[PDB]
Amino acid sequence: RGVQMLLTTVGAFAAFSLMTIAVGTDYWLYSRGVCEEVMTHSGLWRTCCLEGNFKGLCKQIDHTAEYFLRAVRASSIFPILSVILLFMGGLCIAASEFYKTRHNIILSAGIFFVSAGLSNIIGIIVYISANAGDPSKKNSYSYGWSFYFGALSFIIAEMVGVLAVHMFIDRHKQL
Amino acid sequence: DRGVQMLLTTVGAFAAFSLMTIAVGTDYWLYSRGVCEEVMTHSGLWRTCCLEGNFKGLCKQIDTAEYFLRAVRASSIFPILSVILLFMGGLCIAASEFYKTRHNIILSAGIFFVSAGLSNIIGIIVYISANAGDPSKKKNSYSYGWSFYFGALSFIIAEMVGVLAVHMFIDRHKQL
Amino acid sequence: RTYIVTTILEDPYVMLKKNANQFEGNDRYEGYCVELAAEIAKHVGYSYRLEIVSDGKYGARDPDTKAWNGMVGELVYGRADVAVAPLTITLVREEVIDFSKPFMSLGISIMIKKPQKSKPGVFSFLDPLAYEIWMCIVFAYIGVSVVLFLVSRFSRSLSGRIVGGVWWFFTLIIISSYTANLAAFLTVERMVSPIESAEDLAKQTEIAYGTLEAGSTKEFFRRSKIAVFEKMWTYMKSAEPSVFVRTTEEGMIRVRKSKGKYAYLLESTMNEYIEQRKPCDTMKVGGNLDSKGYGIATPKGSALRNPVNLAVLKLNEQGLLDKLKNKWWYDKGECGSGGGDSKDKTSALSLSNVAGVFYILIGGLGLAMLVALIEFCYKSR
Amino acid sequence: VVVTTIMESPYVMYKKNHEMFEGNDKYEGYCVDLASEIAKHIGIKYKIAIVPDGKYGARDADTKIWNGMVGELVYGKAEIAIAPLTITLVREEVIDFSKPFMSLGISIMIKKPQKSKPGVFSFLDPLAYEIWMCIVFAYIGVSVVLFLVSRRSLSGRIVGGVWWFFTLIIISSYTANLAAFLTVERMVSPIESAEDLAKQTEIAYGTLDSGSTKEFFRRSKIAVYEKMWTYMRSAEPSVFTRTTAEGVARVRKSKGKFAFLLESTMNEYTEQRKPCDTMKVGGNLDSKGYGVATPKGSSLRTPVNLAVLKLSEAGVLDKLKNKWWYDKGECGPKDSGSKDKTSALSLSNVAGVFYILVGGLGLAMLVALIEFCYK
Amino acid sequence: VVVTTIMESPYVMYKKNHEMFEGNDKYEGYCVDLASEIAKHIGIKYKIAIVPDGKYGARDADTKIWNGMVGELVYGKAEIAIAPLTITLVREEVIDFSKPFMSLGISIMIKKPQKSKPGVFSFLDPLAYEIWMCIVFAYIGVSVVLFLVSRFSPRSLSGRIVGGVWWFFTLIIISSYTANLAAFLTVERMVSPIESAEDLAKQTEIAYGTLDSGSTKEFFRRSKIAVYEKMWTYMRSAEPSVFTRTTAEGVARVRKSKGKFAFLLESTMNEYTEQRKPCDTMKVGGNLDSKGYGVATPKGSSLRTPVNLAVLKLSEAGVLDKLKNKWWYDKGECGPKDSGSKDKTSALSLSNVAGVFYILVGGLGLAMLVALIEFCYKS
Amino acid sequence: RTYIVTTILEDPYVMLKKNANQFEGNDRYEGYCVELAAEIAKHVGYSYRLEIVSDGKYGARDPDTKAWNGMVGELVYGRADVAVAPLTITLVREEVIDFSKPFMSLGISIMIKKPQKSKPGVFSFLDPLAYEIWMCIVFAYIGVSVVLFLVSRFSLSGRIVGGVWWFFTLIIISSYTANLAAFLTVERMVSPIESAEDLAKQTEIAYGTLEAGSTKEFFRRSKIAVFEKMWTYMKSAEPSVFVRTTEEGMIRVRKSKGKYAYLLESTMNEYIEQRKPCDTMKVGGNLDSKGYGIATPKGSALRNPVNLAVLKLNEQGLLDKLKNKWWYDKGECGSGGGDSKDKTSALSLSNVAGVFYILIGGLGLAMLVALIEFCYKSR
Ligand SMILES: O=c1[nH]c2cc(C(F)(F)F)c(N3CCOCC3)cc2n(CP(=O)(O)O)c1=O
Ligand SMILES: O=c1[nH]c2cc(C(F)(F)F)c(N3CCOCC3)cc2n(CP(=O)(O)O)c1=O
Ligand SMILES: O=c1[nH]c2cc(C(F)(F)F)c(N3CCOCC3)cc2n(CP(=O)(O)O)c1=O
Ligand SMILES: O=c1[nH]c2cc(C(F)(F)F)c(N3CCOCC3)cc2n(CP(=O)(O)O)c1=O
Repeated sequence: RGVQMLLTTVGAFAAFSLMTIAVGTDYWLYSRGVCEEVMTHSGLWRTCCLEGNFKGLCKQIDHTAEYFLRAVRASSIFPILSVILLFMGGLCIAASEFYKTRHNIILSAGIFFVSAGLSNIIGIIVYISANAGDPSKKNSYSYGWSFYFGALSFIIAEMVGVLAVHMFIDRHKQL
Repeated sequence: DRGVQMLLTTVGAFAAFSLMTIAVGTDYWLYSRGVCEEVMTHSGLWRTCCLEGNFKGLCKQIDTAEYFLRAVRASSIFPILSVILLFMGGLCIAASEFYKTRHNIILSAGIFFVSAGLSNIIGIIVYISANAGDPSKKKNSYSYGWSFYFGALSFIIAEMVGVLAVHMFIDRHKQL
Repeated sequence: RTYIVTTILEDPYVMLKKNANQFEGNDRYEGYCVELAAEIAKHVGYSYRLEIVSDGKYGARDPDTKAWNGMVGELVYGRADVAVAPLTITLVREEVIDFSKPFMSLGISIMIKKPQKSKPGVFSFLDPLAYEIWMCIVFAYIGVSVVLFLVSRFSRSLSGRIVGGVWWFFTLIIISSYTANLAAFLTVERMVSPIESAEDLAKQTEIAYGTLEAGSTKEFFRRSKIAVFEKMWTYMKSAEPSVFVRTTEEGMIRVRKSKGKYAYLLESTMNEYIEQRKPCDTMKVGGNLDSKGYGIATPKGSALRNPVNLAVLKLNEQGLLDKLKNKWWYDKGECGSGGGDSKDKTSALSLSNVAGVFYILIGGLGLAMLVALIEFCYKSR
Repeated sequence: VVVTTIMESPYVMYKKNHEMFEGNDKYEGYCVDLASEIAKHIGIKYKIAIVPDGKYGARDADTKIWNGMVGELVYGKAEIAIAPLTITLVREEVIDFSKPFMSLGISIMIKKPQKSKPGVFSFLDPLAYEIWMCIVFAYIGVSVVLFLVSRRSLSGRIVGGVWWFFTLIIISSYTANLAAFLTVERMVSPIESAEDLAKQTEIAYGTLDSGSTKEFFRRSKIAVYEKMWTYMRSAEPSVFTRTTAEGVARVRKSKGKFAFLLESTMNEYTEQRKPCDTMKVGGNLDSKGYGVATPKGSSLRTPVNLAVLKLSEAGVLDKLKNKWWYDKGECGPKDSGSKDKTSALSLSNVAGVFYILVGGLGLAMLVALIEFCYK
Repeated sequence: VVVTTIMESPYVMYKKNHEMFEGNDKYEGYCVDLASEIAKHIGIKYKIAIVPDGKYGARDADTKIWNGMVGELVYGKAEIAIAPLTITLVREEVIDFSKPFMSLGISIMIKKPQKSKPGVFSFLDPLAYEIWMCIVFAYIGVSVVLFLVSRFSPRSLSGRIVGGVWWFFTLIIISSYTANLAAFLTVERMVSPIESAEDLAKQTEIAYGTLDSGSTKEFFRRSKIAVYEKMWTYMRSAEPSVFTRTTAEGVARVRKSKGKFAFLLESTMNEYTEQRKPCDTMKVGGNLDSKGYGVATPKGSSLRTPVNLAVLKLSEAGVLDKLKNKWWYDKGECGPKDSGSKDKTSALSLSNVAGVFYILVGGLGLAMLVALIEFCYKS
Repeated sequence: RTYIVTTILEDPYVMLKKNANQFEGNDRYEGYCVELAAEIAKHVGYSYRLEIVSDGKYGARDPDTKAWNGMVGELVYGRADVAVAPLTITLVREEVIDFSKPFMSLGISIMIKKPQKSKPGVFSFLDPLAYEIWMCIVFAYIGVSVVLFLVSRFSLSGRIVGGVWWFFTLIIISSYTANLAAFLTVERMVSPIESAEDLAKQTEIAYGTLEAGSTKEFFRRSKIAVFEKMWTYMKSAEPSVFVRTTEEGMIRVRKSKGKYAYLLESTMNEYIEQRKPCDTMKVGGNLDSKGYGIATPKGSALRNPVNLAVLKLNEQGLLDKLKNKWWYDKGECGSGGGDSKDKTSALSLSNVAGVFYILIGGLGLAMLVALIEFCYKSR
């Protein structure tokens, strides 16, 4: 009953916090690039060097069908729509837990959660395609658990979505 | 369509007997070219004999996981099993046509029909595996004789009389 | 005064005109060298009357008799000043007379018979599993069908499950075999490469090759010291079949008879002409083995040695030599008018070899719709 | 006797031990070895000299003075020209040339053809488009005949069996083709492989500012070089290169880039240099030659002509070219091809199916929403 | 100067049939050209003797009369003899010998097999052996766990998980099998069941026979190493008459049949038969012994030192290996096509696919027997 | 009277005794050469005293500015009787002194490091793909599962989802099968190095020898076409010989991880095959034919008995027995003293073990969640 409501509410709140720490620091990928195989930590909009003679010197970064994919990778509209969709879903579940008289808002919020998972999977697959589509000529493919808690956000969003669907079924049976 | 189906089943059994006699009486089992020099010879299990050449008239036959297959190919138990099971099925259907009061005989006859299909299909597969194993060389080979076609016709007529006999066995037991 | 030029007609230089004797003689001559001679006569100005060679030969050194023959033999023994007919350059030719410039660059070419691609129809569909086992799986399918029908009607059951499992195992094993075999055919047909250069021809053994005895190619190969050409000559020495041929035409018709494995290694111009011939039965690959050249022939101390040098250099610089080569080697050719007729090289399974499954698919749906109509009209009765 | 020689990369090198000796045996390569060979063939005392002009010799046609090796020969300062020089009509009435010993012509070289890395076309590489929308046609035919027979039976079993067998043959052919493609990894030469195949393509082509190439391209009547000239003139002004170093720096940057249209000498020299990445020759165009020069009134002209002709016919310059052009190389992979590691498939070769599946799921949930809305 | 050689050797031959370059320079081969090469160094007069005796050279105890080339040498009719002499003791106390120009050693002979066409073993050849009943054990485990799950609490999540993991299992096992079978069919590697002389003694499945009488038979009977004692004890129990009378009979017998009747012979004759018209031979390498072929002179003289220095200086110089290589590898056309030919596609015949056909047909047969039995007995 | 013999301290022939000083005199060294000397002294009959050469080098007969070294110089100087030692037969040594017989055949071997690849477990399961590919396949499984669940609970969207999932797993299975087949048939078509023409054809593994010596003289005076090509390839010397002595080259080859090769004598290779740790093997045959010998004076009475005794011992086979026991009994290896690895291709439960492990793990997870379901039924 209300225990699952509390569970999905705290799951959504943890999803928002995990989302903002995902779209916060730029600790996404570790590569042996050049500030020589020097180790730098790369994110989305900025990349700096954690060791070497250029300590403290941080620089900005960027980037028919291939043009569309690289434009999507550079603009990163997929995470923007994902986080906007997640925030709208959170506002909808806040309204649902505030306004008990509304019926279709639970099904709507489940739809927003499933589409948030959809946005997450398309964003992660376009990110791997973008950063592996340039092989050029060892340990260049290293991960700093960023995609690991991205996967955690994905699975918790899927869990709260299926819980919302199940409780829509329950509340329609109770009607 | 009941009496005409009886007629179809007994005609199919008689045709199966005729094809079995033709197969066991076949001399042109396969069109294999060779020496009696490579010239066309009519390979026969009982008498492998030639049609073209200066030696026409006198002729002689062909002969753990490999000994058994060679032994059962040389002994040729497959035609014996085929004719025995076909004769058993034909006698069963003839007795069923003679006396109708028994109903297990036609199910039994279907059993001999499907086991005769079993026997002649395993005979076909063992014969093809036996005569296809010649890796010593022969640019042109295969070109199989009509005996394989007659055996296939016997197999298909046996399976169709078997399914028809089983189906109307279940029927005639149902309205009984 | 007038001047005469000695030319030899083999191909395609001093070919006679279509009207033959209906013309006035000298004015009936079309080809490469005669047009070049007319042009270089127009550049400086002299009579370009055509003469007839005596024996039809090109000329060779005969120190035993100290004699001469061919165009060079006619030119050395007076009554000749310009030899327009192209000829190879040896040491004795430069020793007895002098050449000005080579008007073209050419050499020994290595050739191969052109393969033909003929994708079959439904035959390629049952190709990768022989002939008899398609029959075997057809009666295996009807056998598993009759067993399933009898166990369904005669009786979820345990006996049905084992039959279904062994049928499933059968399907997966035989289709794994078909996939492995088809991958084998595709890979084997794919890693092979056409012959090229001379060293790849040297490692190859079953392809075989040979050249004529009465030619400069055999002398070049015998006197060569290149290790690759040393291997060429050492294999050519151990020749059990009748590899050698006397003339070009017999060797070429013998090649066209076999057309599976041979190489003759003849001069570049003749190979190009055969490439532009209606048989269309060969492909040219690789480059020139040597750096032989042609040239014009003049006697010593003649007044037509420097003007012909400037004339041939003017033709070389202006590109009119390339114009004549294109006109008389590609425009007049009846074969290979569009040289780039097959250059996409799309190496993939197209519709020309996999259409057998589509044909049996259409046939199976045809039989399915006829038996459905038979069932429908049986119901309607 | 004294001979001039210009400093060039295929022909003469400064020795690593510069202090070994100043004079005769101070340089190595093709040109000095050819000079030594012809000196041994004829018999003469020869030295080594370097022209102080730095040019190859071209008539300025305004002050009427000849420079370079031809100018040194004309102005009574040299008699032998072992340095290679192309034969030209203008440089024939002022200097006499020998018979050419090297054949060269205008050639094509292209950048290194690497493996393709597409996003969608990688899935499209096996089979072809025609087979695939024929699969679509077969699928819609199966759907419509199933809907026809719908309105346990023999027909259903037959259609299911033939559909299963059909998709079975499709998966097997697809798997065999893809396995062959991964096993062979055979590279395909680009479109720029012939003169015309270079003509209709969209790849930008570049050349030097002035030289033999520009002189040949000033006048043309072939109606294909006219098309090439119109393509060059209508392109960007970056086509012209002041120095070949800037051109090679441009062509090593992009896959298409500005491809050169030059003679084969630098092509065959750079196919086996220290950066073994480009080793492409394509076809051959035009015809040129390289020969030695001799001023008029000199009796050694005939001797050197016979010497170079004999050396070319019995064969010693081909040996020198093979030893110092192919055998002398930083890498051995150009002469004989090698293999490479197959490595992992990554995702860029299989990224096509992922997008199709996720878009299919998305469109499924949209059409489910539309079905809810309309009902 | 008279020099002699044997004619019944694969080193000399008659040019054409008759009247082909008649004279001293009539025969061609390794031996005559080597003799000419060593004659051109010191400057001796080359000639031909080729006197036959029916034997290569021996010393009977009761006759005490030497025969062959050594018999000609001891009594005296020539001063230089180049012939394939295996230098041993009893010929060494009579006349001297020079440094051998080539190695020797007994090498085993086996006919090279072409391909294998087994039955059930062809089916079981790819993947492995223990994997098959590993899958059948796994299948039994999945079946029993599914039945106990259904009986305990009758799909849900557990059914979905077990179905998915079984689907993953079947896809991965078929992918591995297809990959292995494709790798087998695209290219093949040949290793042969024979590898070494120790493995030859260990296998005890192929018949071995050296010769009726000769150097090989004498070495086998007078051997001392324990593995050769095992080989000799195997030779004692020789039922199918493996005592080959002649070397031609042995190679003719081993050419027809490859499953048994292996031949024992020296490396020279084995390598000569490697390049002969049937073109079907195989050797594993390794020489059991170490002899050589050398020239001999009657006692000691000035020609002894000259021929010894001549043959030695030819041994360090690259000319004897030149002659050996060019002769043996250019009159034999089989070895020109080195390694193998990739133009052998063929197709999957019945013999290597019929095993699963037998399994299917037996499975359906025993299935309908057990079905009829259980329906007749349970009711 | 007494006789003196000389021997050089060498690893395969002479043992430096650990007890040493407590057993002095004739029993100071043990090994092949001194046992040969003892056997031939027992055969001929005399007293032999061991000696050590002053320079400790093999020496040569090069016509330098006098001062000849080695056993040949020590014997031509007159202060020697016999010299049994490992010595290479050459014309400059033969010019003043003769040798008895070649008792051992020497060839040129090629150094190849031992190819050992331990098969991994679960890592080899994920080998013919990428880690992000497996992340994406599990993500797509979760996605298709949740779409199927929502379309089942909402209620042909379910049919089209099933169809696109079938198409997706169709492509995934086909791609994985193709990749695994490609990897396995690439691993199958590898070519091990045999003889010299394979080395000249591969042009990928660096090969070199000592700067001077018999091998360098053979390479400098090479005339075999493939050996001439190899000599011209090594004449570029882009990585050079990169060697100083035998052990330095051995260390370099071992540390090169199979990317470097060395051409040393077959005797040294056979000795280092078992004494060293098992990381190199002998492949192919002898690149040249050469032998050994025992130095004897040209005009002494000890010239014929030494030849007779050494040839008798060679024919008897006790020399072969002694060599075999000394080179196999005291060997720190198991390549020849034990069974080798049989090449049977196929698999041996190496890469498919990890997928079996995840199979059992998935069945375990399924049965535990079914246990959770049954305990939830208990309630
Ligand atoms: O000056 C010479 N010019 C030659 C020109 C050609 C041709 F190609 F036809 F133009 C040929 N053909 C080569 C191919 O087979 C037919 C004859 C031979 C020539 N030869 C004799 P080769 O070069 O000794 O055979 C000369 O001597
Ligand atoms: O006979 C001639 N032979 C030439 C040979 C070469 C080279 F390929 F390097 F060997 C060159 N290079 C062109 C590119 O820049 C470096 C020099 C120029 C030559 N030129 C002058 P062009 O008029 O500029 O061709 C001649 O006249
Ligand atoms: O002097 C001799 N030189 C020999 C040379 C050879 C060989 F070179 F191999 F041809 C052989 N082969 C032995 C194997 O069968 C073929 C002949 C025998 C020789 N024998 C007789 P053995 O006593 O049987 O060695 C001699 O006496
Ligand atoms: O007479 C000679 N006998 C030799 C005997 C041997 C060996 F048997 F191996 F001990 C060797 N080894 C070569 C490999 O490294 C270790 C020394 C060298 C010898 N050398 C000098 P080479 O000219 O370098 O062969 C001679 O001169």
